[PDB]
Formats: sequence, structure tokens, C-alpha cells
Amino acid sequence: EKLVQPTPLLLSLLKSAGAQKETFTMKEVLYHLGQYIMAKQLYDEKQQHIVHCSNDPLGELFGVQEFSVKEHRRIYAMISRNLVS
Ligand SMILES: COc1cc(C(N)=O)ccc1NC(=O)[C@@H]1N[C@@H](CC(C)(C)C)[C@@]2(C(=O)Nc3cc(Cl)sc32)[C@H]1c1cccc(Cl)c1F
Repeated sequence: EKLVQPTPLLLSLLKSAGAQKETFTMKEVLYHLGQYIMAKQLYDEKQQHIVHCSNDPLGELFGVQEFSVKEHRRIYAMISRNLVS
């Protein structure tokens, strides 16, 4: 319901994934990040539901080599740090 404004980096990635506006609802951010991840194929079975983003700008976005898609509080947290408002 609330609209959030992404930082330039998170923005360039969302657009690159299909987004066509510069403010979103959290659900939209997650939706597009999902597509980005599927696109650049950073998610794998095996693993343990892990996104490997060590050579990707997403890794710089979130500041990690990888993460579990299974703990939403962390993800929302890594995302909130890239929300300008
Ligand atoms: C197959 O997918 C899973 C499998 C398992 C499992 N243990 O079997 C757990 C979890 C998932 N997936 C997910 O939660 C949800 N699937 C992820 C997408 C993905 C392509 C990685 C499968 C997820 C999503 O939908 N957008 C998004 C953006 C991220 Cl950065 S991450 C993520 C997860 C997610 C959904 C809703 C809210 C949040 Cl905060 C969230 F992080």
C-alpha cells in the first residue's frame, strides 16, 4: 500500500528486469527482484534455496556473496537499506 522510492542501484536493476516506474510497493520490488534473479539465473536448486550473487551487481546491492530466500525479514532488511523513502 505504501510506496517506496528505490536508490539508483536498486532502481537500475528493477528497470533492467522490466519495471517502468521509479516508485513501487514492496510487493512490486520483490516481484521484480524475483524476475531479475530468475533472469540472470542466480537461484539454484541443490544449494538449499540460496541465491548466489557474488559476481553480480545484486551482490553489491545487498552487500553479500549469497543469501537464503527463506528468511524474509533479512531480505526486507537488505532491501530497506536501498529505499530512499
Ligand atoms: C522456491 O522458492 C522458495 C523456496 C523455499 C524453500 N525452503 O523451499 C523458501 C523460499 C522460497 N522463495 C521465497 O520465499 C520467495 N521466492 C523468491 C523469488 C525467487 C526467484 C528467488 C524464487 C523471493 C520472491 O518471491 N521475490 C524475491 C526477491 C528476493 Cl531478493 S528473494 C525473493 C522470495 C520472497 C517472497 C516474498 C517475500 C519475500 Cl521477503 C521473499 F524473499
